[PDB]
Amino acid sequence: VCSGTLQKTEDVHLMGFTLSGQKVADSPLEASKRWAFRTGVPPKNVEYTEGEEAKTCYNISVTDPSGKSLLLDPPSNIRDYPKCKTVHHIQGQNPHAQGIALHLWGAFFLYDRVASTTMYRGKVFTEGNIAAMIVNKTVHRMIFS
Amino acid sequence: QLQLQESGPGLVKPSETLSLTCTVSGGSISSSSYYWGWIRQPPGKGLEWIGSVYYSGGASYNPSLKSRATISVDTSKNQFSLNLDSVSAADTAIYYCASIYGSGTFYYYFYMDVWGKGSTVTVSSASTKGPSVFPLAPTAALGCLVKDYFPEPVTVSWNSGALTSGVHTFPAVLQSSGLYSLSSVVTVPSSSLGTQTYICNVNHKPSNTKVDKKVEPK
Ligand SMILES: *[C@@H]1O[C@H](CO)[C@@H](O[C@@H]2O[C@H](CO)[C@@H](O[C@@H]3O[C@H](CO[C@H]4O[C@H](CO)[C@@H](O)[C@H](O)[C@@H]4O)[C@@H](O)[C@H](O[C@H]4O[C@H](CO)[C@@H](O)[C@H](O)[C@@H]4O[C@H]4O[C@H](CO)[C@@H](O)[C@H](O)[C@@H]4O)[C@@H]3O)[C@H](O)[C@H]2NC(C)=O)[C@H](O)[C@H]1NC(C)=O
Ligand SMILES: *[C@@H]1O[C@H](CO)[C@@H](O[C@@H]2O[C@H](CO)[C@@H](O)[C@H](O)[C@H]2NC(C)=O)[C@H](O)[C@H]1NC(C)=O
Ligand SMILES: *[C@@H]1O[C@H](CO)[C@@H](O[C@@H]2O[C@H](CO)[C@@H](O)[C@H](O)[C@H]2NC(C)=O)[C@H](O)[C@H]1NC(C)=O
Repeated sequence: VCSGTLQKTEDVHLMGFTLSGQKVADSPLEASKRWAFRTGVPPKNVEYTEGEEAKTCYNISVTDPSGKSLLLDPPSNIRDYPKCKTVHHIQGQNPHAQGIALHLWGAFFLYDRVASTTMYRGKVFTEGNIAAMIVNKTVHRMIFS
Repeated sequence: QLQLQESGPGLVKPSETLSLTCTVSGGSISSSSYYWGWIRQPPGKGLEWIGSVYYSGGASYNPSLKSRATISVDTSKNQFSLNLDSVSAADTAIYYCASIYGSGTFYYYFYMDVWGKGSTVTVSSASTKGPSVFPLAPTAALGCLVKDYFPEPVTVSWNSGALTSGVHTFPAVLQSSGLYSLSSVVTVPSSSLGTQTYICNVNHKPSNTKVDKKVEPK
């Protein structure tokens, strides 16, 4: 239990690891099967410090047959994911859709320094999860040089 | 089982407007899992998707035809119609109406479940002309000659649909007069020539002509 010591609150970091590193299907067709729309669930957000370089990113726009986009309006703090190898530009349709888009696996829609329960409109993301770990000032400096 | 049936004019003059109506049968047009679209096929070319609509009224079109095509739906009549304004000679095609099935958790995944029969639309200023049927008197071969008709198409049956084996309905050919000419023959055994009777059921929908010509030897 006494193993390890935490000096400053800046040293505790939350690293987001993409599902791409978990060797899951990166194709947008199979990736679109991992999300679904549901009403009656509030969207929650958690900020993290570091993240992985994503292999595939998605900029989706699911719209009503009338043209109404069903994705939520992104708050100001939400921004595109920093590093993506390829960004899939997708435009979908769903007439029966209700509520908001959630992840069926329980993973998070990773945005820049933010993990979200919901996929926001017009913002690049990647599927992933975050992990809590401690790295002191000297160790963190060595990895990033 | 779903069944779509087109109902168009067949011939539209240039610079005019084309209007086709597709009536769905065996199922309601007001379904959550279906989109209703139009696809045209020019002579000797591939398939071109014109547009598609949802039962609520959500329209969607191809960028090239979006300036002209307007597809509307009629829930009370259980049908959906296409209106292609300022029709030109390049729009002469076979217009298919199709049923696009959609299912999805995040967004709908589409595939065109059921298709229609197809409407042969000819864009021409020329007037309609009904056909003239002549017998091709005679294993021996016999047939019918459907000469001088406009526009396409013509459907020739034999013995009210009973005779089907060995029947060859040749594609129409456009004569120098601007009219089409069609020929439909059948090969039957020589023994049945005297006993069995043969009739070809020629039908020309654009002119509303139905001719039942009896083919006899000598
Ligand atoms: C940490 O990392 C792990 C591994 O990377 C990851 O695990 C993954 O978890 C998800 C669930 O969260 C798994 O997804 C499920 O997969 C199974 C198995 O699929 C195989 O088998 C089917 C059928 O034989 C094949 O067709 C298919 O091709 C696969 O070979 C599915 O059975 C699951 O589907 C059911 O549950 C879904 C829940 O959302 C339903 O939406 C779906 O309709 C299915 O329901 C079933 O039962 C219903 C009623 O009983 C019925 O109505 C349905 O028709 C159906 O019969 C689900 O897709 C995924 O496979 C796991 N990955 C691996 C590699 O094992 C963790 O999620 C991850 N953790 C975090 C936090 O990210
Ligand atoms: C992801 O898609 C959104 C919307 O489809 C893009 O946002 C548009 O960006 C352009 C250029 O900045 C603007 O002119 C539009 O008004 C924006 N539209 C909306 C709805 O915000 C966004 O740029 C795309 N991201 C990437 C990386 O391609
Ligand atoms: C970051 O961590 C390293 C390694 O845990 C620290 O270096 C240790 O410092 C202690 C005390 O000076 C020594 O007893 C250990 O032998 C050192 N270990 C290594 C591997 O060098 C370093 O001091 C930490 N930096 C900060 C700012 O806390």
